[PDB]
Amino acid sequence: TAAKEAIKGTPLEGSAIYLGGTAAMFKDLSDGNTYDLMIAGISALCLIFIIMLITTRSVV
Amino acid sequence: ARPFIPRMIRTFAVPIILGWLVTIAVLNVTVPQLETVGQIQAVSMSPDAAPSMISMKHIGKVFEEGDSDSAAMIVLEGQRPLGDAAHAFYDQMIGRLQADTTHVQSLQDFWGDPLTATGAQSSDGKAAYVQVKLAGNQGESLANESVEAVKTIVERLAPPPGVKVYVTGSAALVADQQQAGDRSLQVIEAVTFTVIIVMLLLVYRSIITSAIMLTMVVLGLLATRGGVAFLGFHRIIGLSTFATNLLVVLAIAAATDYAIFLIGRYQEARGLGQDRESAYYTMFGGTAHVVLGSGLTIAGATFCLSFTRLPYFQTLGVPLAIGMVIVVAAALTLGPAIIAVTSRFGKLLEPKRMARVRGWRKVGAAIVRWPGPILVGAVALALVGLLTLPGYRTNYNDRNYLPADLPANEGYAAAERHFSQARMNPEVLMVESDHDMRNSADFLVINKIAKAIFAVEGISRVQAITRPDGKPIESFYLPPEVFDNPDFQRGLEQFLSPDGHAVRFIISHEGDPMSQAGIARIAKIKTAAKEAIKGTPLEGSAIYLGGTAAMFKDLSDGNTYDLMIAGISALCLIFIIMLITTRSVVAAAVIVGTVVLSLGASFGLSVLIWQHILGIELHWLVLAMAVIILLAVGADYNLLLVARLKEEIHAGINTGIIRAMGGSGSVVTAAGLVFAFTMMSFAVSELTVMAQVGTTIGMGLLFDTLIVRSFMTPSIAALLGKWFWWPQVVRQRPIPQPW
Amino acid sequence: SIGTLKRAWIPLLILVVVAIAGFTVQRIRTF
Amino acid sequence: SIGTLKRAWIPLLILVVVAIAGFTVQRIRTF
Repeated sequence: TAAKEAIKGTPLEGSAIYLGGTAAMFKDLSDGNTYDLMIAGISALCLIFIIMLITTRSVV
Repeated sequence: ARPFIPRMIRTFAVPIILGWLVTIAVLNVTVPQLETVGQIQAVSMSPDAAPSMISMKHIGKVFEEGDSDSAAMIVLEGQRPLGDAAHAFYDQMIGRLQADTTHVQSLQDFWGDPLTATGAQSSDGKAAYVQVKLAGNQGESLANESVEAVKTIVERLAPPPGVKVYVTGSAALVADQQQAGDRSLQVIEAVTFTVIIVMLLLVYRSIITSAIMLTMVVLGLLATRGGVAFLGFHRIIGLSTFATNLLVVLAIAAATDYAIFLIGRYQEARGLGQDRESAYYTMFGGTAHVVLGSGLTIAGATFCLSFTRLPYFQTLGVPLAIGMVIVVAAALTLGPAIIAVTSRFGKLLEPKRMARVRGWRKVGAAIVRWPGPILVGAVALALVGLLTLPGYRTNYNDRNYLPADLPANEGYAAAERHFSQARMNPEVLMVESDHDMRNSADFLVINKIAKAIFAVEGISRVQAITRPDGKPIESFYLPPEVFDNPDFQRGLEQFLSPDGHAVRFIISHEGDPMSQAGIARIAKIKTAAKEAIKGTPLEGSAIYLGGTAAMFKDLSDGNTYDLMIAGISALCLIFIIMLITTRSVVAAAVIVGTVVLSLGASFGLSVLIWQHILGIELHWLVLAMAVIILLAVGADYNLLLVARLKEEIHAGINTGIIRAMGGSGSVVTAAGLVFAFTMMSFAVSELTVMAQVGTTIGMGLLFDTLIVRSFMTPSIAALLGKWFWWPQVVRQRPIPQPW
Repeated sequence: SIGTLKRAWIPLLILVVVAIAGFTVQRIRTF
Repeated sequence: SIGTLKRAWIPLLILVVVAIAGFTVQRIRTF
């Protein structure tokens, strides 16, 4: 954000900003981690609900 | 014996019918229509005490540019970079625009001066714009005819080849929105009339009873429309287009509820097995006080809506209250009279194939025996509705809720092809100090203010006297001999005050300036200016901010305070009318809690459907109209259901639940489905706002009628048992009588 | 007396509700 | 009808649950 507001007004407005390193990698992994934990939790809980529904024939 | 009011209405039925018809004819002949009296007697939509309106009036007063906030822009674009033909067209056009006085008062000529020409031209040179400040506040008629006059002045002449012209701005947006709302009421009305007629043929399964019920609704609607038009035309009360729209939709709602209530009670009474006269007298004695109390508590809530601080809601309460009084009077006198005269004319209103009653008694038998698990299921569906409610956003930009064929929209598209910003909706910041501002050090302070405003995250351009193009990214100095060149003097009259006691900056945002972020930016702008003036001899000035986003932030703050005020007033009136009706405080508390929970769950479900699945945000008028209409109708059906429940409790509480359900739930759900699908068929509209409002009301009331009022209130009643009627001492069941 | 408190409990309760409602609405009106 | 719905409520409920689950997972994978 600091780079993006630094290039404003000057004739490099609209350039491409690329950032890399260990910290950027770990931020991408953490964001992906929370979304993918949500996905895995949904799939696992749905499958447990399915197998308990076939086994017992009851929804409660 | 026999009560006096129904006997009086019954005996004198046809004089009442003829008198009502004559009154409706007089009010709809000698008085013009509601749209015309709304147009000629419109009001402003912003408060006079709002800081944005005060700032805009003060900016207009200091620079001597009128007393209006409305503005528009003229945009010229070409497939080639613009040349001297464009200059000649621009000079001639601003000459003929300055010729007009009674419609346009101000014109910010920027492209004429070569100093600010670079600030009034595109990067590639294939676009230019000029701002014109018109007459009349926004929401008034005068701004609309000013827009029409300026656009026909522009269109009257032929542009040079390769160069095209358009009108843009917020005034053009509201004028084209009024035009679009005028011309988009034919085919959606066709599908609405056919879905109403198929819904009534489904509910009543007859062509005669539907005809009488439509006669009831249309006569009540005409009477209400004529009465409100009479009271507004002779300047007794005030009116608005918003007021007439909400008035007509709530009038149709209340009229069809009362008509379905009276007809359903009469048909149930005749289906019990009694003759046609005592059936009329028992339906009167059953639902007349119900209609009276429901109509008066809706009228009281809508009157208490007038104690607020927003012009969208101040100007609405008295018209709704008066219109609801005419609706109650019509449904109480014209309704039973025409029911009586069509009853004794011959065989017209007949019960046939009564199968809803037995099914709803089966549902009542199901809810009595197992209140616990059914209550858990209904609360589970409610919690399904409620969990998406905390995540909810809004948008204030009205361009993306309109069809793309409007001339304002194609002007916006032409502006967006060459401009990377939202240059069509600027903001004006004035700083007013108590000394003359033609000085070099004060100019340094002005440059400091411009630089400080420029550094706010989201602000793309600031135009000042120091840097007219919009790039305050250099160190600035100015020798004092510049005060002799007449072109710099023209710039000084353009930017500074004529008396030299005020300075203005023109601010252009990034992306969408009417989004939530665009609302939040302006407080940071004012704060940045305030810490920019600290420590200078200019410290202690008056900072005014005007524009579209300032107006919308003011409206959103007023919206949330007004929502709290109207909610407290409405819930207190609901508690009061339940307290009179039941003589029970716990039943009133149960009903109020059920109403507020049902409203929250329904609005959450609507947010889930629109914002998450379809992918477009909701408006804020949709929330306002939804809560008003659903509050009114929910109070009505809840009062009728609770009154029918109270009516028979002496033969047990559980038997009371099943008998009240089989006697009232069918009528309540018939009215619910009819009005819900009538509002639901507005979804085919090319106007996005009214489609959103219609389908939000439709799905919310479907959730209200199918789950909350059918499976949650009787479950709580049967679960609490005889503690539903505290303080009154009532038995769970009567004394066990012998066989 | 207790007769004047238990025979007019509905009007007194309504009066308390309207009083606190008007107080709160007048308090929010000045915001 | 009533018979074909109450006879096979189990495969219908597994179908509805996996339908909503697939919709949600396909929504989250876009992120």
